[PDB]
Amino acid sequence: TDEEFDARWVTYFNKPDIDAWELRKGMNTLVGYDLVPEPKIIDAALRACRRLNDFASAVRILEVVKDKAGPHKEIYPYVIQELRPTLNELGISTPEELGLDK
Amino acid sequence: FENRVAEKQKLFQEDNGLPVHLKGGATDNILYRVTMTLCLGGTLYSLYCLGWASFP
Amino acid sequence: MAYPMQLGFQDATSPIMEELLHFHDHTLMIVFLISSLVLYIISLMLTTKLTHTSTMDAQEVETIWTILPAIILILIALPSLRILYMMDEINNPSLTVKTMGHQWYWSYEYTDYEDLSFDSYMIPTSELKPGELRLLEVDNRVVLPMEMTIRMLVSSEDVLHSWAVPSLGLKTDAIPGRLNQTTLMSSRPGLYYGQCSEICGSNHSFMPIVLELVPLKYFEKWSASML
Amino acid sequence: ALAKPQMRGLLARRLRFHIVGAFMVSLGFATFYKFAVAEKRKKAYADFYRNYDSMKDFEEMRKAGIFQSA
Amino acid sequence: APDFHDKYGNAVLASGATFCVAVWVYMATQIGIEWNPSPVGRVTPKEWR
Amino acid sequence: SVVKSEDYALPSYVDRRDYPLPDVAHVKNLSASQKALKEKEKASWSSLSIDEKVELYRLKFKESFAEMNRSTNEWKTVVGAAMFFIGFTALLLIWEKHYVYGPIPHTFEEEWVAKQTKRMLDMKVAPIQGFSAKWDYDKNEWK
Amino acid sequence: ITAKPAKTPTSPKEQAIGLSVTFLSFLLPAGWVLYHLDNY
Amino acid sequence: YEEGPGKNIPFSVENKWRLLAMMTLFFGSGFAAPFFIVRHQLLK
Amino acid sequence: MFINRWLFSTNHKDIGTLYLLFGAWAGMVGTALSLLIRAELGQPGTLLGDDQIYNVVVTAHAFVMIFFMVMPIMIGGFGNWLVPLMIGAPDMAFPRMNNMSFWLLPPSFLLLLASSMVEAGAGTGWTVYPPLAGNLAHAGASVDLTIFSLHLAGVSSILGAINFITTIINMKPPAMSQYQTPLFVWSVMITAVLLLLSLPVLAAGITMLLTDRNLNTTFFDPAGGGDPILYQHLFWFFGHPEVYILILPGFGMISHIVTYYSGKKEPFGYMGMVWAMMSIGFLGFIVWAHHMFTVGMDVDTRAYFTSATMIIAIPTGVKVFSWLATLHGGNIKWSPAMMWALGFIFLFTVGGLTGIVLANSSLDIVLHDTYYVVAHFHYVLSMGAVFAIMGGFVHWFPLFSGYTLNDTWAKIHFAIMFVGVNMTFFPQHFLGLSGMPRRYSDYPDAYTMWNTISSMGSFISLTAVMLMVFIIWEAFASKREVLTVDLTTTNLEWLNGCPPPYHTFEEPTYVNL
Amino acid sequence: GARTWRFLTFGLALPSVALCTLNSWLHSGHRERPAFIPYHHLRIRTKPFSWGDGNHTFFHNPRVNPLPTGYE
Amino acid sequence: PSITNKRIVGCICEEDNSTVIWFWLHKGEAQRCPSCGTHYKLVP
Ligand code: HEA
Ligand code: HEA
Ligand SMILES: CCCCC/C=C/C/C=C/C/C=C/C/C=C\CCCC(=O)O[C@H](COC(=O)CCCCCCCCCCCCCCCCC)COP(=O)(O)OCCN
Ligand SMILES: CCCCCC/C=C\CCCCCCCCCC(=O)O[C@H](COC(=O)CCCCCCCCCCCCCCC)COP(=O)(O)OC[C@@H](O)CO
Ligand SMILES: CCCCCCCCCCO[C@@H]1O[C@H](CO)[C@@H](O[C@H]2O[C@H](CO)[C@@H](O)[C@H](O)[C@H]2O)[C@H](O)[C@H]1O
Ligand SMILES: CCCCCCCCCCO[C@@H]1O[C@H](CO)[C@@H](O[C@H]2O[C@H](CO)[C@@H](O)[C@H](O)[C@H]2O)[C@H](O)[C@H]1O
Ligand SMILES: CCCCCCCCCCO[C@@H]1O[C@H](CO)[C@@H](O[C@H]2O[C@H](CO)[C@@H](O)[C@H](O)[C@H]2O)[C@H](O)[C@H]1O
Ligand SMILES: C[C@H](CCC(=O)O)[C@H]1CC[C@H]2[C@@H]3[C@H](O)C[C@@H]4C[C@H](O)CC[C@]4(C)[C@H]3C[C@H](O)[C@]12C
Ligand SMILES: C[C@H](CCC(=O)O)[C@H]1CC[C@H]2[C@@H]3[C@H](O)C[C@@H]4C[C@H](O)CC[C@]4(C)[C@H]3C[C@H](O)[C@]12C
Ligand code: CUA
Ligand SMILES: [Cu+2]
Ligand SMILES: [Mg+2]
Ligand code: NA
Ligand SMILES: [Zn+2]
Repeated sequence: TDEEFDARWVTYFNKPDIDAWELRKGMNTLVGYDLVPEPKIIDAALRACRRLNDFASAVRILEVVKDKAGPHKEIYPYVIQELRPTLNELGISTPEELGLDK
Repeated sequence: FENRVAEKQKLFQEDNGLPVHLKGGATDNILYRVTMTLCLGGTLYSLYCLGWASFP
Repeated sequence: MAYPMQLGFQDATSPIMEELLHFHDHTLMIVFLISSLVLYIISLMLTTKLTHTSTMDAQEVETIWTILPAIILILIALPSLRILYMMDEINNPSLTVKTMGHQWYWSYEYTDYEDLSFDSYMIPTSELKPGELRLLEVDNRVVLPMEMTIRMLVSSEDVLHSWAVPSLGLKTDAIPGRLNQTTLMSSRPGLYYGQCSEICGSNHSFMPIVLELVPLKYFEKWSASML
Repeated sequence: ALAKPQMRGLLARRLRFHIVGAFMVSLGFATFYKFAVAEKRKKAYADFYRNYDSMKDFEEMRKAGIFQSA
Repeated sequence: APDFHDKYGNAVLASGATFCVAVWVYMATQIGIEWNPSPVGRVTPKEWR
Repeated sequence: SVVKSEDYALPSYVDRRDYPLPDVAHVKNLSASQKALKEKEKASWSSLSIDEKVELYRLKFKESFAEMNRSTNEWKTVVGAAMFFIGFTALLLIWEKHYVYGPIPHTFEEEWVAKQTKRMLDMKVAPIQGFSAKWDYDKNEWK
Repeated sequence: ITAKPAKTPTSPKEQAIGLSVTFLSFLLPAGWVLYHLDNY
Repeated sequence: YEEGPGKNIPFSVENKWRLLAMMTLFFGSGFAAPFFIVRHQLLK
Repeated sequence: MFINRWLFSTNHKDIGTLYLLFGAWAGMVGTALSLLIRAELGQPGTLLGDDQIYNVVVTAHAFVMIFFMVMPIMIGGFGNWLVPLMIGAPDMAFPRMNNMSFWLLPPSFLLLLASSMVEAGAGTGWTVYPPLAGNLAHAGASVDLTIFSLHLAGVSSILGAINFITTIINMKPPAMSQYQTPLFVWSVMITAVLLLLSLPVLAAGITMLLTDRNLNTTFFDPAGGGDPILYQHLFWFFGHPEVYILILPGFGMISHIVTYYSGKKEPFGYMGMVWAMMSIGFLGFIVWAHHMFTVGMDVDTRAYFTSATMIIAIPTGVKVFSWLATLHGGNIKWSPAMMWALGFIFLFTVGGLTGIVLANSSLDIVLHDTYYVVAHFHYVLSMGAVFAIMGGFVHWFPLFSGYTLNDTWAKIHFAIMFVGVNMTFFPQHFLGLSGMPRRYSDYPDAYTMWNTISSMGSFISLTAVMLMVFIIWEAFASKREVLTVDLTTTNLEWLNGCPPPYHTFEEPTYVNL
Repeated sequence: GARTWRFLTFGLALPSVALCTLNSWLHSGHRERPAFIPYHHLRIRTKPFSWGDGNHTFFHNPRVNPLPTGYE
Repeated sequence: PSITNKRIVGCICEEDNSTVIWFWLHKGEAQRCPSCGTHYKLVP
């Protein structure tokens, strides 16, 4: 089920001592699925980036959410909306805020 | 007859850089030259024969 | 004969050729539909930025991919084989004619009653009469009775040839030492053309076939006059 | 605030919609081709032969001078 | 930095199209090629016998 | 970041939208200020400037998604050049017609075709659909 | 795929020469034969 | 034996103009051959 | 050093290189022959001479395209380069016998060009049917030189088939089952089995023709109790498998190219693709008499050959749909190789479908020995086998050479070739339905428009062939050296670099169970 | 291996059976029974059968198996 | 095992996978199959 898939992915990224290899393996595997990851999965991946002192991977994760939405332009702005509390707490700038959408 | 395979093993494993078709000694070079001369000469003769047969 | 810019079959002169036209229409619809569906699916696969690159399960979809084509082949085979067996059916011909292929002309033999035989050669381009067709006219046409079942027997006295008349649905190989049989029945009078249909040397392009389909009484008087 | 859009199975949903669309068009083409090609041909041959007079056709060809035998 | 396509693409597309049409129209209509179109709607039949 | 032929067996960098986190950083060697920037990244990201964030992105990655996915004018060059070469082909066909082909047979003369057309109508060539079917025998004209 | 820049770049002029020479190597000998068919 | 780009081939790519000549002769001879065979058959 | 390396090779890569050079030269010969055909037919009348010179050209065109261009490139070239690399093998099982498979082809080609130079050539068709091919209607050396050409090409491919089957069965990593080998490797093993079984039957038949011509045998001569139709059975017993031999390695390359440029780790339905290729290979042995529907065989025989032939559409359909399912969800890279492969899927499907039309004996009465057959086989050969060769060539050129092509030029090349082959062959359907025979130097006036258009198409294809030579020159002229190749985790042939060292897998791969 | 033999079972053997089943079910229609002729080499009776009336074969089909005296 | 400082590994991640995952294993810290994460260590 959807909730069980999402829960497995939250748990994957929430592992306190997740390493760089595991972060990459996770995101590179997740983007193979026919879905845009739920905000709760992205939140857990962005907090993994924080534990791994990797600002750049956090920005790249936001880019790949936009990319997985394809022509469905409503999905990315929705996900960013849901992540705003996490982005503010962690000081993650969006690709748009960094000019990396040009 | 007596088993002289060990003496042929020593000859063919000698560290002399020769390819296997020449590693038996000077006789291999001779038979190689006879073979390749007949092949190349024969091929040139086959081309002459085509030239001849190509006209009435 | 064919006409300029022709796309399809020559108009049917015999019932079996009529049957082949309707069978081709049915098959061509299927060819059009499958070609179209493949091109459309290619264009569908290639027009989205959405992705799914993880392993995909094959077995459910492979049922559709094999059953639907199997059904389509059966829907071709059924009418295909009905026509195959219809051409083979026993018919009782009224007349037997032989043709012998030669380099590079046809001879015809009508030997049911009298010894009638003649050679049939292409009219050279420089000897065509005004209105006559380049590479298709012969000096001596194969005169035959219209609306009658005719047995044609085909052989060769040299290399392979093949005796073809597209508008009657006919093509029978001309093999030395072999007597091949076909049946011919024209629904109409007229002139029906074909061309040698097995590579047979220097003048393979230049040994055509002309049938002249006329009432029985005309065929009888022509036959008598050709002895 | 923006509504939660559908985020899952968007490729599968596009595929399903368009294969169904292709099936429907396939049935539209088959009906069209039945009417513009297959049936047109059955009716052309049936109309030609319904009152066809082969002897009158022959007489026309004969009078035009086309035959060796007549 | 603009690449070859940015700089020359418009001219290659416009020139290529113009050239292709011009030379095929000339080849098709001006040098005596016999296309042998259908006589239907085109030729007035004439007595042959 | 200079990539060397002799490096083919080592993990390499890629910009692919389906492989967002590649196996190595775009930039491996750090200057003094780039070392201080990676130390600052261990503290709150709120304390990084926009420029410092862009600099951290560009050490990790070569192109952004927007850059790697951009459209190009290449289609103009491809279609234009194809039409040029197809145009060139017509020059070969003009040359062939002028210097290789002799006259076509006399059966294509206008008067021959007019007579042959009547003879085809007199023999009722393709009278059901193909040819004579398009002739009006009552009015003596094409339908 | 990624690749190095050309070790020996082929300029547009150099490409026009290569393309010209390539085409002529196909077209001149065949053209000579076909032009002379009548004589054959 | 020499290894690497331009060395695993029986022809030299050291000079692009010598290569153009060699390629011209190679593909050109293949394309020409049938025209010269037809000429040969026509001249008997 | 040069002689030891290029005349005395025992190296799978160098031998693959020799095959690709040989095949490229052969393709220029076959192209010239195709243009002479279309020059003769491009206006009504006679350009060259009568049907003899014309059919010498047609016959040579077919032999060169099949035996000297497609088979050497697909099997000798791509097979030798890629098969060992894709299974982590250090070379072929019989690296010295491999070199003799290659060196038999120049002599084979020399005998074919000798056939065309002596007497009046072999104007027989590539089928070489008696009695036209016999010692009365083709007196003199031409047909014997053609038979001997076929014998040497036959031996080349039989020894090559023994080499590929042995290598693919015996030289994989010990943990790798046959169901862990890439589809291209399967496509070559199955092709090799077809060659092993079919070519000896051709050898027997053309040997009988040789003895009828020179030793007063009468296998095919009714005066001695022989039968011309026996030759046809023996030829086509080989000839139908031969067309599956021509396309199978193309199927394998298409699977790799579609997978690669879809950004996938694997083709859709691997075991289905293996099943489909084995099914096509098997069914390809039990259908040959669909080449003989007009010779006078019994109705039930015609019914069997119709049905058995149509069955091939089922496994072939699984492959077409599996290629589409591989594209599905891909990160599509619009490389020149992908364009060739997408053209392949569509145009191969169209030619396969006109083959299903021909499989119907009743309809084949009217289509046999017409341009409808010519249209069918050029869709599957000149737009199928050739598109797979061009896709494979542009995809793997950087592996083989260590240099990149100009992708813009390669896309131009694709566009020109696509227009030319369709303009050439699409109108031949109309010529076939309307009754234009095969092996004609000239046609009734009604067929002029479609013959004119077809010939114009052939000239566009010539322009594409000339541009291809320029494009290869430009790559070697510019020397852009390969750096990184994506997806090496599922494309082992790239993992030793570009080009790979002379010796690869001296230390074999580690694969555990 | 078992994998190979399963592949042959489902990929070749059962497809063959399915095609022969289709072939057979297309020619399953009842054929026209032939005129009865009381041939002395057929319908042999040297001893009555040990069942029924002694004159019917074990899998006697009235439609296609005539008795010595003809069709029932 | 290796006689050099790198060797190609093929990983059949799950029994009967048709897809083999190929990568260079280098002398030093254990590396992971990029598909299944299985650890491999070179012992030169
Ligand atoms: C690569 C070469 C190649 C290939 C692969 C084929 C494949 C096929 N060929 Fe062809 N053929 C030739 C090359 C080839 N052919 C040559 C050279 C000749 C002439 C020989 C000579 O006389 O010189 C010829 C001649 C030839 C004839 C003899 C015609 C005659 O001379 O009168 C026939 C008869 O059945 C035939 C049929 C087929 C069929 C049914 C296939 C099948 O394998 C096609 C199967 C593919 C598909 C059907 C398309 C994909 C399938 C789907 C999308 C699924 C759905 C489809 C359906 C439901 C129908 N071909
Ligand atoms: C592979 C097989 C193949 C290929 C590709 C072709 C390609 C072409 N063929 Fe032909 N052809 C046949 C096999 C082939 N043919 C056969 C078997 C016959 C029957 C013979 C008989 O009746 O006995 C035939 C017959 C035939 C006829 C009928 C003749 C007649 O009945 O009188 C015609 C008519 O136009 C024709 C034309 C062409 C044309 C214009 C091309 C063009 O499309 C060709 C264009 C050029 C290419 C496609 C390039 C080829 C080169 C390469 C791919 C080299 C690549 C280099 C590298 C990879 C480095 N061919
Ligand atoms: C469906 C698949 C096959 C089924 C097999 C058989 C089923 C029933 C019988 C079982 C035993 C079979 C063994 C062979 C013996 C003889 C006859 C069997 C073949 C059979 O069943 O034949 C039937 C006749 O059976 C008859 O007479 C009567 C048969 C019954 C009496 C048989 C008595 C003879 C026993 C001999 C035993 C000898 C053992 C040898 C031992 C050797 C040791 C050294 C045929 O039917 P029918 O109406 O004539 O024609 C059909 C017309 N519609
Ligand atoms: C009209 C006249 C036309 C006739 C044309 C004749 C053509 C060519 C002339 C042939 C010259 C033959 C010379 C000897 C060839 C020996 C090949 C051989 O014996 O090949 C072996 C492999 O084939 C094997 O075993 C098993 C296979 C052995 C095959 C032996 C040679 C057969 C040649 C004729 C075959 C025709 C097929 C007949 C059926 C139609 C060895 O492989 P290598 O790679 O060498 O070594 C590998 C090393 O590990 C060995 O230590
Ligand atoms: C390593 C190098 C390879 C060796 C190449 C050898 C080439 C030299 C061979 C000699 O040439 C011969 O010439 C004879 C002419 O005297 C021919 O006789 C034959 O042809 C004669 C010509 O009249 C006829 O009398 C007879 O058929 C017959 O004697 C014969 O065909 C041919 O062999
Ligand atoms: C009759 C047969 C004729 C064949 C005609 C061939 C047409 C030639 C196409 C070349 O044009 C380019 O094609 C690229 C791909 O090759 C496009 O990539 C762009 O669009 C793609 C989106 O589909 C993306 O994958 C790329 O990232 C992106 O840069 C690019 O913009 C476009 O100008
Ligand atoms: C199917 C492949 C071929 C397609 C068509 C090829 C296109 C032709 C390319 C040019 O070929 C040349 O044409 C010249 C004429 O334009 C010929 O010169 C001939 O004509 C000239 C002008 O009349 C004279 O000056 C020359 O002496 C005389 O050889 C010349 O020999 C020939 O090489
Ligand atoms: C004496 C000799 C010993 C061989 C040896 O051990 O070296 C023997 C062993 C077997 C003998 C051979 C076999 O007995 C078979 C053959 C028998 C004939 O009577 C003589 C030749 C013949 C071919 C023998 C020749 C020779 O005498 C051989 C070879
Ligand atoms: C059993 C075998 C291998 C499975 C495996 O071990 O992985 C598989 C591979 C391809 C399969 C076949 C193909 O998918 C084509 C057919 C698909 C139909 O849905 C069933 C029969 C059908 C003929 C399949 C039977 C069987 O499932 C096959 C033959
Ligand atoms: Cu007689 Cu062809
Ligand atoms: Cu076949
Ligand atoms: Mg035939
Ligand atoms: Na001509
Ligand atoms: Zn793994």
